[PDB]
Amino acid sequence: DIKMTQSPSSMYTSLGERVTITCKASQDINSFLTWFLQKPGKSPKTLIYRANRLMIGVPSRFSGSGSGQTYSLTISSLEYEDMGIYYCLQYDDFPLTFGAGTKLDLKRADAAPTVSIFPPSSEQLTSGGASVVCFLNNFYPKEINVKWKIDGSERQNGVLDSWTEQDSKDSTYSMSSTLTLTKDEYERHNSYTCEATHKTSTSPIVKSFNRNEC
Amino acid sequence: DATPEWLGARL
Amino acid sequence: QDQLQQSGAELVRPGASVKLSCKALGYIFTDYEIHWVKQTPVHGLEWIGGIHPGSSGTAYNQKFKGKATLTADKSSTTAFMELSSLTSEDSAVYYCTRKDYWGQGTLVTVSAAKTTAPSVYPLVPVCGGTTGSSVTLGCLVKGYFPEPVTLTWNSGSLSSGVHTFPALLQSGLYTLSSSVTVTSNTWPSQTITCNVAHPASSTKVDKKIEPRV
Repeated sequence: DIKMTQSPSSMYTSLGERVTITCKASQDINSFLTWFLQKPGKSPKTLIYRANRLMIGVPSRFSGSGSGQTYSLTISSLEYEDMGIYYCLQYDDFPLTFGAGTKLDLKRADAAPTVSIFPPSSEQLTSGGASVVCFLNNFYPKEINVKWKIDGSERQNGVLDSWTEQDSKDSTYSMSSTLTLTKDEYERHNSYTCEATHKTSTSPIVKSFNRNEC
Repeated sequence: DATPEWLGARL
Repeated sequence: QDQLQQSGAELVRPGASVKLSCKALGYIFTDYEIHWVKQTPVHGLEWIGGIHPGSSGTAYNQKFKGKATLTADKSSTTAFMELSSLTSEDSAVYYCTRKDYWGQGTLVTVSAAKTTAPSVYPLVPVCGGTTGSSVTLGCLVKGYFPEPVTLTWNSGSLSSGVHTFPALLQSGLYTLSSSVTVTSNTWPSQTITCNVAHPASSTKVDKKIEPRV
């Protein structure tokens, strides 16, 4: 079982830049490899087959190389169109195997998130439910941590997070955090805090409200 | 464009 | 030419089976192998197996031997993949590939869930919290099935500063949330409504974000 080690796993780039991605097979694979790109919600698209042959219709700024266990994909000058996740596939032997891929990301200045917490709506409370939402908007890089606190103590479950893909205009990311509870459990506690930890700072950005205040 | 230098091993 | 076209999305029940198809066009079908690949958020890409239409030869990922069955039909140049005894673990996007060309994929959802209309709640800022030149409002679309669902603000008239997040399964059902940011003085003087439509259940729900208190 051939293991493909792809690297880097994450790529912080700028348009026009020259990009090199690497895949090392745990054994000789005799150039039987392909490089493909996949965009969010879209299907894979091959760029290279047999280590260095261009798929018809694929722009020449893409080129491949390597021969034994080491293969590289080079993008001579990155274009907006090139954003997405790149993967390598070895088909020299069954079972076919893939590299873990590398996310290509448009670099920009570090940006902390804009945080906003939202108590349950009155309609939901009427339904017997209680959802406390929190938005951590427009930050960079994509890596961010969120922790919930009720009456001072951390709350682990009832939490469900969702991320957006990098924004085409400002290059930031956003994520929504929802803490769900029953009305009865929600009305037995007062302060609900949302804490976002992000590279842009050591101390987290804290957002909270009190049930008794409203 | 590409030939069975893709697979061919009849799996 | 040269292309692979897959069949539509499937909504199957646990314990049941489903058979996916891959129509090949633009090339000699009996000359290339056709492989099937599975993709899930958690497990990434997984080669399921392949078949040679010319020789009926097949090869499977040990992990699928006994779960997936690959067949091919020369007269309609279509490769087939059947999966049996399905579980939520089999919910994924399935692709067929000639290794260079890839199908557009087939989404397979394994669920017992029934069509359910979404509850739509208005998300207003915490009482006060006006501190700032802007104000962020939200919309929570909870408990619906199945997808998709479309929501816009002020009937699409509000598109900038909007973040509609990908839905996720919450106790067998789908939940989604959207935030929109406008300048302070803009809201609440002017009204901001969340339009949510859910075709599957023929539901249309608009709701104004009214200040709390």
